[PDB]
Amino acid sequence: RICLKQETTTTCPEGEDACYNLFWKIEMGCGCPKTEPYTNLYCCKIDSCNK
Amino acid sequence: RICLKQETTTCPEGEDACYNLFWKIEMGCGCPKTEPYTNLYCCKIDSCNK
Ligand SMILES: [Cl-]
Ligand SMILES: [Cl-]
Ligand SMILES: [Cl-]
Ligand SMILES: [Cl-]
Ligand SMILES: [Cl-]
Ligand SMILES: [Zn+2]
Repeated sequence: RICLKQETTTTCPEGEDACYNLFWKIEMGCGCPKTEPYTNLYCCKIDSCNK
Repeated sequence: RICLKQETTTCPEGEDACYNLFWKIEMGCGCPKTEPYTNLYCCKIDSCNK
């Protein structure tokens, strides 16, 4: 999996299948944060899906 | 919080988010942490999960 990044494209580590876009603050990257506070959260499992 | 529903509703006390999950189309209260998905959208406004 590859994901857009802002905290560029980055390749996630093996096993991290999702990408995410979090708004509270703007973050983009690998994974899908489960514990992190957000206002809008978007996770998707396609390459570069998290704009 | 009030959220659109598909599986239209006021969430229980303390559930602050709404969600729209695609793998399957589900809408409702909360933000599922363990449930499989292809696209997941969670948001913390009334009726934000279309
Ligand atoms: Cl993951
Ligand atoms: Cl992860
Ligand atoms: Cl995860
Ligand atoms: Cl409310
Ligand atoms: Cl409200
Ligand atoms: Zn309200």
